[PDB]
Amino acid sequence: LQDLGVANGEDLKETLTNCTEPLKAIEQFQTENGVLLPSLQSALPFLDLHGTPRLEFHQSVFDELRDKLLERVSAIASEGKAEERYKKLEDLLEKSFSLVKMPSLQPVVMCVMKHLPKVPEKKLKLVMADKELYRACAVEVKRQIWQDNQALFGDEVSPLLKQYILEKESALFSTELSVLHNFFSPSPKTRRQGEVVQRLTRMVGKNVKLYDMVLQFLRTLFLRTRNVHYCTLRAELLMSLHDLDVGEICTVDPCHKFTWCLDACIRERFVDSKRARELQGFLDGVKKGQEQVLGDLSMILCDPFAINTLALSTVRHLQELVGQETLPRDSPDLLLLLRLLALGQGAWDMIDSQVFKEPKMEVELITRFLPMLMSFLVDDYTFNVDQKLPAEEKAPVSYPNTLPESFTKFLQEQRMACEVGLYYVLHITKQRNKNALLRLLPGLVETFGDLAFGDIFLHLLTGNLALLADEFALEDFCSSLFDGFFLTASPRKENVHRHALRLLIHLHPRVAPSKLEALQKALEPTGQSGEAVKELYSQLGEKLEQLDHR
Amino acid sequence: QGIEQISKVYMHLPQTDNKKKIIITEDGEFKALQEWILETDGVSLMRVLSEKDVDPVRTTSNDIVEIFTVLGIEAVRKALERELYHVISFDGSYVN
Amino acid sequence: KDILCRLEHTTLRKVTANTAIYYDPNPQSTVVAEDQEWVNVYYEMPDFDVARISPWLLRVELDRKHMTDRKLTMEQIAEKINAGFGDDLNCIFNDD
Amino acid sequence: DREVLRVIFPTGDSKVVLPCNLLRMIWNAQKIFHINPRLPSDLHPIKVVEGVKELSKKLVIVNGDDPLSRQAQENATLLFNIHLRSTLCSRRMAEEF
Amino acid sequence: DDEEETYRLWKIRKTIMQLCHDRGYLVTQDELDQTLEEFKAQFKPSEGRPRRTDLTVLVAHNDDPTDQMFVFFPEEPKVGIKTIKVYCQRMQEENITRALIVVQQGMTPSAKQSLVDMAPKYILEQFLQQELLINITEHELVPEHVVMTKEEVTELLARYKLRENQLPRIQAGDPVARYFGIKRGQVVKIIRPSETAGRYITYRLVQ
Repeated sequence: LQDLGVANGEDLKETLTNCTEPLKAIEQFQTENGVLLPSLQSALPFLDLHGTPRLEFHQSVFDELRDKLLERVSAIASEGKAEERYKKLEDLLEKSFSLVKMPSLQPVVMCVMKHLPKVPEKKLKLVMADKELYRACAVEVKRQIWQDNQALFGDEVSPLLKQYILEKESALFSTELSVLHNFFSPSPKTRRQGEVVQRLTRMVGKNVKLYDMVLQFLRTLFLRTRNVHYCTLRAELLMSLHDLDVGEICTVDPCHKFTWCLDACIRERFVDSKRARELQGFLDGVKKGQEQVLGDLSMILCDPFAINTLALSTVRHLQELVGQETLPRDSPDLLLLLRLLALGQGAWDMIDSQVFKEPKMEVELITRFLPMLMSFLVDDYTFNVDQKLPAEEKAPVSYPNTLPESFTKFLQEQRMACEVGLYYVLHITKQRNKNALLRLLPGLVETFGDLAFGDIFLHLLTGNLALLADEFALEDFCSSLFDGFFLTASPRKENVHRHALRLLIHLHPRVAPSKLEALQKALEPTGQSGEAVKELYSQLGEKLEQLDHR
Repeated sequence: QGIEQISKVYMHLPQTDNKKKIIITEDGEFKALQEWILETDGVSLMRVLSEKDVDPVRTTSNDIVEIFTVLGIEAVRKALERELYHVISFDGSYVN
Repeated sequence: KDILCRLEHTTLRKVTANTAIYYDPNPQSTVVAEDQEWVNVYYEMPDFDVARISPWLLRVELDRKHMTDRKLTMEQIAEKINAGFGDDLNCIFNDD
Repeated sequence: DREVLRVIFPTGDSKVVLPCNLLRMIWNAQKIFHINPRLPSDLHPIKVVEGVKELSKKLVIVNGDDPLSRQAQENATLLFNIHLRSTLCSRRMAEEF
Repeated sequence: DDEEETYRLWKIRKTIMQLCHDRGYLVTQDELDQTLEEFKAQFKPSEGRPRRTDLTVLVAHNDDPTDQMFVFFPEEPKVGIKTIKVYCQRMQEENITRALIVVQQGMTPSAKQSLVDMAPKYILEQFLQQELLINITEHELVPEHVVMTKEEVTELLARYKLRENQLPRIQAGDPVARYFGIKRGQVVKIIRPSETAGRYITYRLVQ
């Protein structure tokens, strides 16, 4: 009250303390702190006679008049000539910030700061410093501190990004297998509905500096973690800015159109000719001098759902080349798919060091890998047809389960060949071509960069493995993937051991008794994984006791 | 222009409430709106139903075999019932 | 009424007043003096007449009344005829 | 029930053929027992509700207890049950009858 | 013409999504409420993009996800044998067993034999483009048709002490029968309003 020349409670007690006439002093204080209209000084005794104190009609008019004051704050933001209206709001700010400490004039001032593009930053500094103001402050106040200094932005995006990785890790490690659904079913717009990235969009609003801030912080963590989660969150933040139709980012960002195209690509999980032509022309707009966004552009492509999209697209192109009677050299869209996937996988390397070039594809990879895959499918369908014909021959034509060693060499040395082979295995697992499944599974003992042990592919292979549930009773079907493949890199990374343990946790009732017993004692925590394997092994032991009752 | 097997089309507002567009207003009361209808000679029900800006629900025919071919057996059941109810009740007589 | 015209079957004979098969061997010329003006308007640019067009001519008159009533214009009849017969018939029409 | 009638009778024709003339039976009940409509009645509304419920239980067109027979019973006597509940509602029973 | 063609294809799209919804196949609400301009934005087609291959769509069953359905759009006027073979090879590739194909204005009689003869291993149904321009099920005359599972048919025949041949019949070539894709032996429960009982439920055998 003293900030604008009015008394407080301590001054009241001074006015009472050491006074020969305290009652008249109290009446004088009441007169000095009343509502100053001439009709009230007579009506106050009269309304007091009713059993209604003066404070009660004060409370009613208090609610009414602050409602109108907030209404007029919004009005002067939207009403009056510009210099006069901003002068009025800034003057009212100077009047009102003395009572932001009081419980009345906080949100009024927060609206006033919401409607001014810039402020003297002392009050923004107090807003961040005080937790109550840090909560109740309007969105654009927080934007102004972030736009003036990055400290609070980092301080608040760090827990939100920690929570995003918590969600990613928890969802990727979850132990449900079904023909009904998997965890990759939601589209990127389905995943944007979570409040993390939407609130990040609110924190950024329509500001480009905060966009650069989130870009750099995701860049830093993507450079330290080697994990596609921050890439996905940039894509989600950009398309959530587009969900609000944020023109400040969408029209200026050269990446916005291309990510919008990729959104439809991921929604259908394929790059069809329309959006393929769109993305290909977008790539062909890359020319020397203005390639600076190639890092961000490929960094968008890293999303797990985008890897799913591109890899299943390549498998589909491989499979449709079979029926077309065409060599893989005559597949422009397939080359586009591989170009985009190679760019995206090389995105992180571009973040460490900007290397602008359209990569060239490996010779044996077009001329020797894909024709072998087409030959595998041709043999599969020849065997199927020979089965379906009436009386082909005794013991009809055995489908080659053989491994031409070039296929395994490309599964283990040529990254893009590795990933497309992984998703080839996944797709035949959906179609349950068992002979093809055990044709292409062996040779995965050696892999480039353990991409065959990544969380994405391992999750999806676990998701497909409930289709052939009874085969886990047979030791070989599980051993080909567990004793042959997982244990080659189970003790190397936590995700592999966790993936195997969740797969056995879900499908414990159907695995054979000694088989699951040996699997637990072999997939016991080996010493390269923390509380995750501890809780999964506790569940493994409890369900192994349950299996001992089976 | 036009669909074959349609030699004439008479346009009119029905003053009888049976063919009027009866709706239930927000108060819950029945209101019979006066709206234009077209009655033709010659029937091609699939084509006219496929037309644009045509009510595909209330549009019907007096030819029961057209109804059976285009809609089905329950539809032609209902249509036949309405048609012979109409030809009976035209003269004012009533039957159960 | 627009929808009524859209679905009621209209053939060419409904909108034609009469026709006449002239000869007119030189397509630049016309036997009818009134024809020659707008025929020359369509003949400063050659339209499939650089080679010898057939030296017969089929000239039809379309009733203004029925054309206005059915909301028909000059060009779309020619489009329909060309669709029906391809480019087997070269069709020209007077400006409205 | 009103919504069910609305979808069944989109034309709003209230005339319909049904077995028992409820209004005439109510009139006969009035004039057999010498009902004085000028005085308050001694009939509980709850008794009216339970009476119409147990009556509708007693009116059987298809008998049985499996879901199919019960659904057919409901559908066969749907319209008459609607008419009975509307006519013998406790409101009109306590006001006009 | 381009405008009427895009309107026609949007209307047909609305129709076969409503059809797939009625057959128990999972379709989201937005495609069921896909506006015409939404069809314009998602894909004018005058050889711009009437790629009828692109309008083809896959759908999955609500309770049987491995049970799925393709719908195809052949861009030739009368469907030939070889494009049918292309569709069955696609079906083999994706393991689908049900796939109804629309046709522009007709279907070759050779294809009429080539769809029925291979029917028992792969289910295919031919729809004229004119038929799917409207959804007949929304008409005022058709009552509500629902297919019965064999458990329900056994319960029905046990209730009334009936045999299947004693029920009234419905031809497999009926428009609503083809709409629901019901083979011979199925039973359809028809729910219709009645002016004497309010509601009436009858049962028709597909023969």
